[PDB]
Amino acid sequence: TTLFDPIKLGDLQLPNRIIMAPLTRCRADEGRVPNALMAEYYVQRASAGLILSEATSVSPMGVGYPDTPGIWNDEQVRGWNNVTKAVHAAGGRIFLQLWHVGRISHPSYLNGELPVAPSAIQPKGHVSLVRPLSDYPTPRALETEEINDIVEAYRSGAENAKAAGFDGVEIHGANGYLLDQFLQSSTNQRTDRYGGSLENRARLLLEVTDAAIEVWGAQRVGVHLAPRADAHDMGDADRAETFTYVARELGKRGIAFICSREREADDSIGPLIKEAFGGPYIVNERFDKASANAALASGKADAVAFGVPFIANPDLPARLAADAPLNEAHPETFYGKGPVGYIDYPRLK
Ligand SMILES: Cc1cc2nc3c(=O)[nH]c(=O)nc-3n(C[C@H](O)[C@H](O)[C@H](O)COP(=O)(O)O)c2cc1C
Ligand SMILES: Cc1c([N+](=O)[O-])cc([N+](=O)[O-])cc1[N+](=O)[O-]
Repeated sequence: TTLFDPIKLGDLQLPNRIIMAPLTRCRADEGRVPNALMAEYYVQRASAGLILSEATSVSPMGVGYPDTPGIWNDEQVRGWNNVTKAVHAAGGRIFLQLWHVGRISHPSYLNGELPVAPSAIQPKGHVSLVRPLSDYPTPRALETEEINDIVEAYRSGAENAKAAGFDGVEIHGANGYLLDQFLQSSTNQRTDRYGGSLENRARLLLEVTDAAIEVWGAQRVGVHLAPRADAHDMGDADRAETFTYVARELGKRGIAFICSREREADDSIGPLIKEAFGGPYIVNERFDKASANAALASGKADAVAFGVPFIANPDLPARLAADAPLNEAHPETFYGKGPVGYIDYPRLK
């Protein structure tokens, strides 16, 4: 098996195993509405076996960055429908990544309200993008009832993604955002049904997954994880146990795939997660053609997602096939505004 062999995820046939990683780019129209510029960008990248969209918030309280899209209202649905129709016409496939940032936010995005979290524990560091440099606030710990409200926002978001014509949804369970905050012991000190045991810590992620399953069928739902707990001030007392429990429970549900941001190192727990899960495993983080092909050949992965190389190379799959040079990425325009550093990276000539 190589990167260029087709794979099925659930009942969706992909033409290759080169996956476009979910990538926040901050190019939405005011009101967090997907636009034609975004449609152009995704169309350019439609040769990907599957596109995982930029993280897309399921509610106004789940945003923490400027100009990132939502999926909670009809205006946003209409904007996304233009994106998915264009991707499909270009021969591509796309899942919407469902997001809630939890504590990783700032009151300026929330009309002065505090970000919400399982527990009132301030994340270290400064809010990205916000200027002047600001610390994160201490978040407000959610009431039990409010957590059910959040599950409903994910359910509605999943319904809205289906109306918008996506091929599936991926649950953002990674990178220190809301679901990951509940999952890990350092950030969750709750004593209701949503904290205080592994079963309880994983509960929110699984309730959101089950809601998505009702809308989509599990074989059109994926989950994103960050098992090294290395972004946004995370930390868990037994991550081998935590993430394999999640993997087992997701596998019981027959979900389409797990995609983990976890570069290869001796402490990679990906193999434990893959085995517990039993379904297609998508590795990610610092992979190149050679190491991706090596992981496929060794059975450590079923597909490989590429982030930065897809930012800079719309025709990444053709470039990989040809062992062609790759465009250099410009991190100064990963975020920010407009077409420069977004739709102006060239295709092979
Ligand atoms: C600019 C940028 C935006 C990203 N946005 C997201 C995101 O919205 N959701 C997510 O799960 N990961 C996001 N990531 C992480 C990437 O999906 C990926 O895990 C990371 O870039 C490592 O893979 P790579 O070495 O192939 O780039 C982002 C990364 C970058 C650089
Ligand atoms: C490293 C990282 C993030 N971070 O700053 O800790 C955040 C991401 N995100 O989803 O916004 C993604 C990241 N990543 O995969 O490299």
